[PDB]
Amino acid sequence: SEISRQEFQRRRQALVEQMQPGSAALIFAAPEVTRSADSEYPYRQNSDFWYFTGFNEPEAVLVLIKSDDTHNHSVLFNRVRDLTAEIWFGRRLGQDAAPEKLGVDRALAFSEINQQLYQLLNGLDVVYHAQGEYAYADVIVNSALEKLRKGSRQNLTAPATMIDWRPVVHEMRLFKSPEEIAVLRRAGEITAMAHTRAMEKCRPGMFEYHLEGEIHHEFNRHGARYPSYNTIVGSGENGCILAYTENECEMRDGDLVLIDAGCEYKGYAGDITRTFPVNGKFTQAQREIYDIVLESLETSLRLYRPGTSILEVTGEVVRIMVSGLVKLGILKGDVDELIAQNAHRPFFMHGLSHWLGLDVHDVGVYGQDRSRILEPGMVLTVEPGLYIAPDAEVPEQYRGIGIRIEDDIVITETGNENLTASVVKKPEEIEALMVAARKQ
Amino acid sequence: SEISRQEFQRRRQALVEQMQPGSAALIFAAPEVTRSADSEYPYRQNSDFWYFTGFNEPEAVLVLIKSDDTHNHSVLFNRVRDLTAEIWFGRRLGQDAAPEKLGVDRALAFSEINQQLYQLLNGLDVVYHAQGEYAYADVIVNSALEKLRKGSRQNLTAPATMIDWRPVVHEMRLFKSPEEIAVLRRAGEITAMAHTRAMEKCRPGMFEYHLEGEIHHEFNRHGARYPSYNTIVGSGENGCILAYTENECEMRDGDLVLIDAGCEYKGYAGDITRTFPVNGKFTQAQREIYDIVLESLETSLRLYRPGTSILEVTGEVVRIMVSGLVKLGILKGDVDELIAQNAHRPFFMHGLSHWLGLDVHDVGVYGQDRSRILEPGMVLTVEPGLYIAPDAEVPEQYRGIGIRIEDDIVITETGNENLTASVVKKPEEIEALMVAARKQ
Amino acid sequence: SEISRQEFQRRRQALVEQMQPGSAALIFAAPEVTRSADSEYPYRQNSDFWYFTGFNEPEAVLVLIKSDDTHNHSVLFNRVRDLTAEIWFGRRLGQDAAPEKLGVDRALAFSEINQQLYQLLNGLDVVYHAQGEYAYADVIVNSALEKLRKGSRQNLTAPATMIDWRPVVHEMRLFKSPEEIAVLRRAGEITAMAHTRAMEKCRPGMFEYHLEGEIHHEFNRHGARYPSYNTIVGSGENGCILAYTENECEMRDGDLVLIDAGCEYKGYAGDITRTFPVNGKFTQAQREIYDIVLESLETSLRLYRPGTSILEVTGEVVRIMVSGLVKLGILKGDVDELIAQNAHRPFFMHGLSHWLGLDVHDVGVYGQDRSRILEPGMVLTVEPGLYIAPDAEVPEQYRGIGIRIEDDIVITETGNENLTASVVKKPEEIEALMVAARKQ
Amino acid sequence: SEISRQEFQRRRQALVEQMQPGSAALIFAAPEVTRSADSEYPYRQNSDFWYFTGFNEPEAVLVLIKSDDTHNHSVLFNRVRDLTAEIWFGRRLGQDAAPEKLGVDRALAFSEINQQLYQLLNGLDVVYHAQGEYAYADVIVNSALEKLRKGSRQNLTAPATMIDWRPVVHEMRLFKSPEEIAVLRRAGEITAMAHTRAMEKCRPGMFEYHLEGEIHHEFNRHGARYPSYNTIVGSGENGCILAYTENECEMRDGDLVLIDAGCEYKGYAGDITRTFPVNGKFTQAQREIYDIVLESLETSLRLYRPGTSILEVTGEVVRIMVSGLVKLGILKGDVDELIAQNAHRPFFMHGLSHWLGLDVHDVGVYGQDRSRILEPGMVLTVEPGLYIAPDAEVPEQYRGIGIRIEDDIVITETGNENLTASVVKKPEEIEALMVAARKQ
Ligand SMILES: [Cl-]
Ligand SMILES: [Cl-]
Ligand SMILES: [Cl-]
Ligand SMILES: [Cl-]
Ligand SMILES: [Mn+2]
Ligand SMILES: [Mn+2]
Ligand SMILES: [Mn+2]
Ligand SMILES: [Mn+2]
Ligand SMILES: [Mn+2]
Ligand SMILES: [Mn+2]
Ligand SMILES: [Mn+2]
Ligand SMILES: [Mn+2]
Repeated sequence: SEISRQEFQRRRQALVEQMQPGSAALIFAAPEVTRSADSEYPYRQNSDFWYFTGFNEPEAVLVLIKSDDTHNHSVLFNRVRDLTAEIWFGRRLGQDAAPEKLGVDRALAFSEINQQLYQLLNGLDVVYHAQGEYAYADVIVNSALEKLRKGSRQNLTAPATMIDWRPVVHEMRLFKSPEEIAVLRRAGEITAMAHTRAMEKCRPGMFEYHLEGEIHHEFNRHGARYPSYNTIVGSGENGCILAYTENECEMRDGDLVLIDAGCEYKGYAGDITRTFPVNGKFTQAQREIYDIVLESLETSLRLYRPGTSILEVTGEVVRIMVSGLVKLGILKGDVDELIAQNAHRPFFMHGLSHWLGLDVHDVGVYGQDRSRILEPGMVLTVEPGLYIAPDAEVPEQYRGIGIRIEDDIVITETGNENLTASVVKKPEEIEALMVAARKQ
Repeated sequence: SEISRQEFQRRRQALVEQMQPGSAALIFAAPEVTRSADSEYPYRQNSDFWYFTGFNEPEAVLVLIKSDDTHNHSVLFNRVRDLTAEIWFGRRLGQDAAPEKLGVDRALAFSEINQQLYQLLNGLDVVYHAQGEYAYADVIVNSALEKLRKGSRQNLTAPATMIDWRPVVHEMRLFKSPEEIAVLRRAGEITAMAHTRAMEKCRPGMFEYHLEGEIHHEFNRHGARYPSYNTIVGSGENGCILAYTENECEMRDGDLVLIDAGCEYKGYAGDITRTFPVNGKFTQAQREIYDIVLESLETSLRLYRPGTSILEVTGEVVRIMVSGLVKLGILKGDVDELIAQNAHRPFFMHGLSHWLGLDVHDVGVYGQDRSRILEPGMVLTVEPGLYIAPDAEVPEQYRGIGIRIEDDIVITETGNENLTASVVKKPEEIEALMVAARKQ
Repeated sequence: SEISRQEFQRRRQALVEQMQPGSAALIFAAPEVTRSADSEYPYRQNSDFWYFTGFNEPEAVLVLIKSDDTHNHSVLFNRVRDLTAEIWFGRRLGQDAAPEKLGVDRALAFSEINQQLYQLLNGLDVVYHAQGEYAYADVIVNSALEKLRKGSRQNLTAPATMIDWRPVVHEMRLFKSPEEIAVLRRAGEITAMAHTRAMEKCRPGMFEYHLEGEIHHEFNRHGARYPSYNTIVGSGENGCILAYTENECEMRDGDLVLIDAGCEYKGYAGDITRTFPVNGKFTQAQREIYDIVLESLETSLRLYRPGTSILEVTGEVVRIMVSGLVKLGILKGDVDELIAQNAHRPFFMHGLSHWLGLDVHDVGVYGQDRSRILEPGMVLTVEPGLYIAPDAEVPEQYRGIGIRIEDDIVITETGNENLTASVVKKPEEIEALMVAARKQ
Repeated sequence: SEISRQEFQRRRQALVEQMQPGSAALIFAAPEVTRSADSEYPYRQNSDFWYFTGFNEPEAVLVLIKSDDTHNHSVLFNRVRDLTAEIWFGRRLGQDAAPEKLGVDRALAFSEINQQLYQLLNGLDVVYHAQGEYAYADVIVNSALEKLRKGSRQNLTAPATMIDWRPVVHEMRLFKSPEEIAVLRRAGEITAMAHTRAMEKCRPGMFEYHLEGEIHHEFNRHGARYPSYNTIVGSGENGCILAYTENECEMRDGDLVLIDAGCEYKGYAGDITRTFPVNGKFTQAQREIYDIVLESLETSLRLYRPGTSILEVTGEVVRIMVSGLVKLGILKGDVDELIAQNAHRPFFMHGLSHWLGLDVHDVGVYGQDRSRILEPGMVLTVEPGLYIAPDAEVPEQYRGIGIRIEDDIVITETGNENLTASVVKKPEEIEALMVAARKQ
């Protein structure tokens, strides 16, 4: 499953439909990024630029011109063919092949952008530009507008109105096409296979980073070369650090390990968390905390549907958590009073759900306190957790336990589809999986 | 093998020894780097900052103060302990633990750098600063100097002399300690194991990125979490692109595959290239080109020693290459005349050797045309190659062949030590290795 | 004559009337400007900021908030009262007095602008900002918008639409109120008195800068402390340099002197040019060129009216010039063919007319080739000239003659009013004036 | 009196003498400065650039190259000859004429500075640059150094050492040549004539700005076109504001007026303050305060000599002031105790003396608390004052009196020479001068 040229074209047209007549939208590629000295990190295209192109080169700009209500066209600026640059650093699409390959009307050399961009903006009423997204982009746009403003003797005029297209584009990205959902489904499957593998490989004495290695290898074998975010492998007390990425410790017999990892497949993020015993068997204390987090997730998965909200479902989770923590003596008092005091917050301090897509923390308006009403096509995570610090004033057997369990779902007409349920999460199923692996 | 606190301290002292009395050296950490939106790439410390600290956090500055010829001390600015920031994003060293952990005299919060740095520079004659290394660093230094310049009514004075410490520090980095050589030896071993694995795993129909996956997994299992540069897996015509990193193609029965990959182990780079038949058997044409590249490497390995130079050894390689290409009918004419015309350059267009260390293309002065006389402690690669383009005007059977073979060496009193000879390169040994793997 | 608080308020309201509901307009003061080291040039307020405030301090920002179609209000950010700063550098209006003094609703300290501006923009749809006008202003606005964009967890939202208010404001400035015309009339009178004085004071052997001194003293005595642009006193060959401001030469018996000077009175520019003989008597050659320039001006003054254009009147001037130059043998050929070839351009190389107001080259759209149809309330200059270079291929007696004659006019319902006719320009009147002065 | 080409050359050579062998010094011209929209303030050259060139154009850079201890040469970058630019905006020196005119070895177009500067710095050990002086200059220098740093393959090397030449150059400027003293003497005379004129012209009912007009006209007639700083005309309570420049009030019968004004003559500043009765007669209260300030000045003029300091002489002034204020009942208590409490500070809140030269507040190190020992060739002001605020808790008759009296002196072998004593300051002489003028 992938996103095709025709879908990128549909997206461009959908943006154009929303634009004022006599306008242009400017969408800039990500800059290359230094890792150390003359070496660069592996290139990651800007998500919005990718969304409209599927084009994985830097020094590229998509220009959508809406001349009036019926006439519109697209111009791509991108790197020229250059034999020497290509022998050294890789092939470039160039100008000749770009119109057919990407489905744009015209392509020009990026080297000519300052000589050409102002000519494309001349006489328009509106420019759509994500001001502040990239310094190099702001420089180019500001220079073009200045040339126009100062060019009345050459009969040039600048568009007086600049509109940030990010809100419009992010609202588009918030609602996935069936093709996007298919890509995210595959990302979920790939990510789930990696998590199953980590559970089957984990043994006391392995380092946290060893499970990262297994996970990243599994991503790669299915064609997801890169993770969508830095892998978290937090064993023991490290599980109480939310985005622990050091992954530097030897995993101890008797500790839990929390793994938060996701692949990036055709630009889209998977995002799964599983927590499990390093030695394949939950202790009683570990199981007691685990059960509360799992009940929170299972209830959320029953509830998520069009017409509810992340806020509403969070309320149900908070009650489950406070109730369970009271039962274990971690919290003390009346459940309703404790809920009113947000007494869960020392142990569950983050959100239940974030949007998921071309970014792991995907774009799109949540509403105040994540109250926005859910509709079909939205994709989100469900990630309750409980984190009991090593020095927490709680019964001693719970100290240093960090548990999160996270699935990715899509809202459907009739509820939700769980994209990541192919990796187990019921404690008896986790134990059975690990027992079977440990016998090999 | 690693670099210890005491060695980082020795390095700091060695720099101080070279500094003028009444001076301070300022060494800044790398900024964190965005991958997409709110997600960051895995952190990579600045090599020079790492060299003097072994400290892997951003928002840190090492200040070495040489008050006079006997008195000197060190101050680290680094991120404060903060419970909330740490629960979310990871532990921080903080100020209390830094002096003992890192072996610095004093530690202050990075948040106080603008309030404190000018006080440390006040009245000094010289400041050592790598101007232009980082924008955020230049801002801090320039602000401090401005406060001093403009502060005569407060009895403040700025050092009038600013010296770039990069030349001094890079000359230090050019000559490895025995401990650094031990780390590089391990990096070589790890990298060699990964390359052997790639050869043993490679089959027709696998994707180029599959070998990347095997390699990166092997790095990880030995505790080298990250590669030192983006892995190159160039099969068939892709092998003729020097830093081909797309690694997106299905590897064909009958093609060669060129793999250039290296681990980063305790900050240090391995860097190996091996080229081999995807199907385990060189064709005659492939073997003919391979033999020339291998003879070039083997001769270079015999020759490299104190008192010669990369330029001198390159001359020997150029003769081997021109001679071999003439014999195959790829070049035509008198060998000496062809050498004088640099007739090899269409097929061997890069340098034979680069320095190796905390960066894969390591720091240090090469001399004009890489003529600097070699001395013990220098570490460098040896990477001859021949690249015959698909459209080259040569006998047809050689078109589309890209071959490079690369080892990492250290110059010793008596010649050189090859750090990467534990992965095979003789064609009969490559074939035997692959035959044995293909039978499993 | 001046502009009052109530008029500044009317202007603010007129802008608000043009703004979208749910918007704010941001108008920034000019920065102070270094002359040398710690000394500054005399402060000149930004013309647009002045237009809406009559407030002559730096570090001030006018914010007009249009909450909806009936509700709007104004906030001024300006420097706080500060005893010490004021003892040293002068009084400040401060926050307490500003609402009554300026007629704004609220005033806040400029020091609080970053803490307050984002709160004023929060939830609005549109921000009107002159992007690129001042770096310090862009920094403030961009920072506020960034806080809002990144503040969804604090329920903050940024206006997505940014509109340059310069086109709207400059169209306002293009049409003068009766009060503005009264101020410009006084500027014209003051400027004319200064030019009359220069003619009456000029003698051979005086330096060009001496006439500048007389002019600037005359401006000052009528309460126009500063010129509206750098005074030009170009005698002899210097008159052929359009904006010659060196004014460093001894004025020679037998040369003409061209004086282009104007006062700045209550923010508004006068702009007069007169050219006259240094010794009080035009030579025949000088008179021959002068007559052509004067006929050009006199004809233009008869013609300028609503319904014509600067382009149309320029056409008449070009014919007068080509005809006269042909008669003197400076141009050769058929007048109509010469006009078609723009053969006047070596001798008359600038525009006939520019808008006049708070800037000498005032704001406002001219139309292609200054073709915009004139309407009552527009104020413009009329400044034909002929400049015959020292090395021009023309009859020798004309070489080194530079003549311009310039008046300021306002377009009225019935034609135009000349604001600067109280300084003579007929050659016999110039001679009579100078003869009378030279007898004293 | 002026500074000649040969003196500018001597200065360049004196700097070169102080430079390390294998170095270059870069001295940049001031940028042009916007007044409003497309109009600029009258150009003021950077004082340090002027000091080494006497060249009054922007877009110019002086490069002094010290190849070794015997060989050195100079290169000027400056604007090219351009017929069109010159017809419009004025003549340019250009490259052909610059070597002879300025006495530099070579001249190149400013447009070529980025193509040429790095070539001049290549292989040098040291660059002298005033970092942070001008943004445009920093950009040029940083770009050149970057080209060199990154150009090892082209055999380029950057100087590692950057030295701020400002301390060396400012120490040069601190000690005036006899020719500089002659120029400053003329500036003093011109400034004194202007102050005498202001006293002779002043009448009740004139505006403060009228005296500014008289002063500026007097500067101009002697060939000092511009003031060295913004003229202060502070009548009545305005005299209690130190740098009151509004000069907007009608001068009242019975008030004092304080005038602080100085010309700029050949780059050098005059700086005189005189305070006098608007109506020509000091009141008793006014005279009582005046006498203390005058005694302070007269004593300082007797004392200033080589071997004392501004700090030492200030001590004498403070005693005079405290003693006088006690006698009038403005201060109460023991004089020595009051001195120890710095009880004068509410009434005399600024320094007695600043250096004077190419800047009114001239460059040069003062020492802690202006304790530097004075030597021949130093030029400084002497400017005691007393400022009794309108609301001061003092006998009512002294409220609202602001008095300063300021002369410019040069330290000589035998004491000092007063450059500004040709304008009167004894109260009886001021009265006599004004009485005589008021009778005309
Ligand atoms: Cl390009
Ligand atoms: Cl901090
Ligand atoms: Cl303020
Ligand atoms: Cl130029
Ligand atoms: Mn998540
Ligand atoms: Mn997650
Ligand atoms: Mn290499
Ligand atoms: Mn390599
Ligand atoms: Mn004009
Ligand atoms: Mn004019
Ligand atoms: Mn002074
Ligand atoms: Mn003064």
